[PDB]
Amino acid sequence: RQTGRGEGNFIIASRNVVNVLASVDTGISYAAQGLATGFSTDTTKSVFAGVLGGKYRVYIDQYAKQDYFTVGYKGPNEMDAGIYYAPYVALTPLRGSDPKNFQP
Amino acid sequence: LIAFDICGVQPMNSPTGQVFALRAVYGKDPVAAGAKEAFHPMYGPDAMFSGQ
Amino acid sequence: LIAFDICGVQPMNSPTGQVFALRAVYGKDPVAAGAKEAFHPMYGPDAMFSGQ
Amino acid sequence: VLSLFAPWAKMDERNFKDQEKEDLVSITAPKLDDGAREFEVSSNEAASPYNAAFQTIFGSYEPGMKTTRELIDTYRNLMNNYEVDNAVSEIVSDAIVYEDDTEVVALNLDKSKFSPKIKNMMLDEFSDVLNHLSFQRKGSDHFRRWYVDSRIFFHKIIDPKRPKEGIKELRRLDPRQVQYVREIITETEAGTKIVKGYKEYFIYDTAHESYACDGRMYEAGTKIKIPKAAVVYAHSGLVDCCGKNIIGYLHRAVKPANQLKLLEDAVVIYRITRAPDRRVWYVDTGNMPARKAAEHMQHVMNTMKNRVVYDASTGKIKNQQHNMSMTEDYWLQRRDGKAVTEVDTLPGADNTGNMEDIRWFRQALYMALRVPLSRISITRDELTFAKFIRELQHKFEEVFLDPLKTNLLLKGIITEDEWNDEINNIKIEFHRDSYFAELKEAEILERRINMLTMAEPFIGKYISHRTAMKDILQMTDEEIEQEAKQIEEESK
Amino acid sequence: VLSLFAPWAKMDERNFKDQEKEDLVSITAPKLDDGAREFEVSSNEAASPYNAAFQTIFGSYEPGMKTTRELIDTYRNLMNNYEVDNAVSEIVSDAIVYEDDTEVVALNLDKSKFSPKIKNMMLDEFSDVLNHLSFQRKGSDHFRRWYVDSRIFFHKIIDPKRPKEGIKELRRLDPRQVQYVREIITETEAGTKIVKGYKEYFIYDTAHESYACDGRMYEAGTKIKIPKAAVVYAHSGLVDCCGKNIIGYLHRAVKPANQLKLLEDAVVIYRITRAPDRRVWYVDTGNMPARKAAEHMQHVMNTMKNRVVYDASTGKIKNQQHNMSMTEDYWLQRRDGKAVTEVDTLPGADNTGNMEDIRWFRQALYMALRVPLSRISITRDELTFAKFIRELQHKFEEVFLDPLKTNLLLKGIITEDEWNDEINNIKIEFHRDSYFAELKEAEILERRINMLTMAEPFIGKYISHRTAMKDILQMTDEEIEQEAKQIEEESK
Repeated sequence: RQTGRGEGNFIIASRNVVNVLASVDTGISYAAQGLATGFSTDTTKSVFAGVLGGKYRVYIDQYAKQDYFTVGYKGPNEMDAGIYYAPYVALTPLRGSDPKNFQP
Repeated sequence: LIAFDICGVQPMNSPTGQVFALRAVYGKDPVAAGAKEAFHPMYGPDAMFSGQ
Repeated sequence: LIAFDICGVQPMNSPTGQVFALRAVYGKDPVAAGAKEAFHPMYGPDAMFSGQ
Repeated sequence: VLSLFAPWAKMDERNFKDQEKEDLVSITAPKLDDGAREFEVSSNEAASPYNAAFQTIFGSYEPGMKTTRELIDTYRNLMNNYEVDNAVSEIVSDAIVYEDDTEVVALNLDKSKFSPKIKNMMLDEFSDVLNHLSFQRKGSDHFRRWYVDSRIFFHKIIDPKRPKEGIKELRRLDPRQVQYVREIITETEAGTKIVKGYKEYFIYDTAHESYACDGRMYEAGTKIKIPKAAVVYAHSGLVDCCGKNIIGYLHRAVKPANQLKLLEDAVVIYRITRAPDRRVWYVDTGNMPARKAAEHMQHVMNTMKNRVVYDASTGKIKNQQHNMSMTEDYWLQRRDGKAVTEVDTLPGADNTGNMEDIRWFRQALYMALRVPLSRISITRDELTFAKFIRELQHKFEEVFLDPLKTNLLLKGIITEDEWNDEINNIKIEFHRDSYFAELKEAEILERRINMLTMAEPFIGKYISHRTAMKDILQMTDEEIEQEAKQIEEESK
Repeated sequence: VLSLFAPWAKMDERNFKDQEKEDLVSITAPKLDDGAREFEVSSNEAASPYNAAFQTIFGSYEPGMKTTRELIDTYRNLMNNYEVDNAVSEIVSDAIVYEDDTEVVALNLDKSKFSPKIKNMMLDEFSDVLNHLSFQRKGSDHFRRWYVDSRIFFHKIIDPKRPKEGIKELRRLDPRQVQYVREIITETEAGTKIVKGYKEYFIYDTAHESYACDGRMYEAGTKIKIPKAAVVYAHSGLVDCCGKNIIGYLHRAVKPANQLKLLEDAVVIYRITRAPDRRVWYVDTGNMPARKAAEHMQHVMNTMKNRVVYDASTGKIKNQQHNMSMTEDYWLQRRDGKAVTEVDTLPGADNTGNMEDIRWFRQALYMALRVPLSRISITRDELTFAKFIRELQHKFEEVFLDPLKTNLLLKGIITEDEWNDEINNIKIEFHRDSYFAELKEAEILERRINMLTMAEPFIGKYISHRTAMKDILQMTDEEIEQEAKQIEEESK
């Protein structure tokens, strides 16, 4: 409703939220829970935990200060983003030395 | 990292770039207090405007 | 937009159309206060009309 | 992760598992020279089928197709341009030759086969594949597009509830609506060389959001991941200086095609501008504020303007009557003795050419289109061109061999292992124009006959009859004996 | 829509339904190769009758068909220009061939037949198909229109009360008034991948209320929906850089055709202007109010103006005496001791060219018009050209397959299944220029004889007679036996 372009399609959240998502039956069912298997919880390997119901891309915010989640929308285009980053210059190395003492 | 998984980029070829945007606006003068957007996603369309 | 199949359309090849309805009636007089419709779903049949 | 494509997902996963059981490891290489774009994933990410959605999103910020679209759009226009188009036409014409009461490309199973029953089935299947593609009617169009675009893709259809029988006709996928990608499913102690099966799947897209002349109102929205096995495709072994950018055959023409166009238009503009008479009238309108000065100018120009028009529908002069003056006599006046009022005549698009540059460039361009210099007997140039045509055919052909494998495999006619053992060589032969083939053979024979004739005086003295038959007439031993058998019977 | 098309709707609705019955699913892109303009639609459960039509009619009608009109207008304008007219004529002449008392397009039913007499029925219908075009007298014109316009459409007539005997003569539709469309009749999860049946009907446009060179057009202004079965049509497999913007064979030459005539016209105007003499008199009219100042200028003009014009009706100078001046003696009464009143001449129509650049451009155009290089024996260029003509005939051919299957099906001669197995190939052949056809064979024979002649010294020594017949004379074995048997009979 707020953007007029599309519904939320990703979630970035505290690991704890993810632990819950991964341990609950997210499908339409009677009731259920168990050990977390649904999403990766291991920030060692990724950030991307998995896709919730095959609908939302779930990511882990490893620096959540309390415990929260953010849900948002990103369209197929670059204009339909909400947030933009036009890098123009990035990670360009500098190499040389300072000959006065000739250190690198 | 997932820095751009959800971010538009369109990298610039100059510093300090610009973006344009367009709203469909009704009420004769597009620049006016009370001017309204024809396809506003939250506000409903005015059916009297084109009718009664 | 919502499909217009949520309602009838009957697009016309002319303005100003008309619709005719055939209301079965009873009580010996088609036009009278109190005259009744034979198959109006809100009401049961007049169980004693042809009877007592 | 669409279950709709499960039959092929199953094929890709089985292939992948077989790759997992292979020891082609300790490889630094991406394991590919020409093909799918390279990306890397962790093995834990890759383990989930939904990794495809994740990788698709990454790829979306390094679009891939945007570049291919620019290249193809360019190629499409080169094809559209005169003296480009025709080269393509000749190439297409030789690549796929049609004739009355004649065959079309066909599968020739004259090599080792698992079974004659399979052989019969494969030949019929090949025909069904051509029928699916409407090859007999459109084979040359598919080829043309492939040549120009560098590639062609098709979507396979499986029932899929009866996926042995419900094998249906291919849907051509237009390059720019699709990309081929490959992922590294591994990590190690700095520099993984672990078996990388890569899966090598496709992503579907489309977009008419950007400028179009007409006929374009659609957009994929989200992208779709398609199993490798679900797509029939072929592409030329033509790549860019980098990455995995696939290049079309007309890429060579990008420079000179436009240089020629550029020169041609410049010549035309030069010739047209300044062709008709052009002249400027000047009026001495000094010592006035400006708006007033103009009255003097108007008092002249409203009489001097040659208000006459040339009719290009009918070669006539509008407002000319009478037929034509012997002269155009004008009177111009000045308010002083100062030679300021005057009329200038202007150039003059002079016939400077020397129209040689455009010709040099045209010839260079034409050659660049991969055609004989003899075009605007049998020569090296023709033979070279024919080799080229065969090279095109033998890449294009994947368009038939791929669905052949798939359909037979689904039906339960062949196994994959059998496929790999038979091919090797199950070559499909293309029809070639019998006219030219006859000319070539006849010329070869003429030369062989002349050599034989000249050798004759010592055919029973220094060299033998057999010698001449095998060396000059280039006959095999079997050919010689069999030919003799027939001769001996005819002599009776 | 209209009950008028009820028998067609019956045919179209059934075809649609039968196509839907096949689960050609899991297909991303709509299964469309070429032709019709698709309009994506969606539906609730299965279909949204007339809801989709509102959206489709307005959505496609408004932003469209302008291009179509322009292309047709362009093609006609192109056709009307010098040498285009000829190029078209040559194509039409070569494409539609008939001669005194010879063959015409014919349905070659040499393949398996139902019992087998269906061929007689089909051949009789074929004759009527031609009669319904009056092809035997108008075939050249129908073809020309198709070729030039890139497309042609005809309305089919049904009784309709006793439809079996109802097919009548065809009704051609106006160019630029036909929109061929498809609907994507489906929507689902993440974008429809559901069988794409489309219906594939036409929209009949009306009221081309615009203008053309020297005229105006008129029509109704209605939009009529039709299923497909109702119309006989064909179009070239030619599309521009975008979408399904269908173009003609004439499209490729539009550019150069116009720049060529523009260059010729530029030469013409160059030569015309300045042709007569031209010179301006400058007059010093200073120290006077305009009222009087004008007298000096008016006086010189009134008495010394060259009032003589050329008689282009009769080669003479209009009513002049004496017959011709030896010199034109002019003079001026100078107001002061200053060269301020004088004549200043202008350059004439000098023979600047070198009007040769135009030769390159015309050469390029001739070729661009899709004609043999040699037009202003046997050659690769001719063979190529003939193949082109043959393909044009194949594309055009549908005009005789469509009404043929239509009445065979309407009448009860053939079933749909039978049609589908017969074709495959029931190709309608055509006559080829008899002079050149015989010449080609003659040239072939001469070459074959020369080879036999050279081969002769060894036809009983190294090469058998049967072999020579097979390789030198390119004979089949049946052909060889027939020739031997006829010889044996003649020998007795």
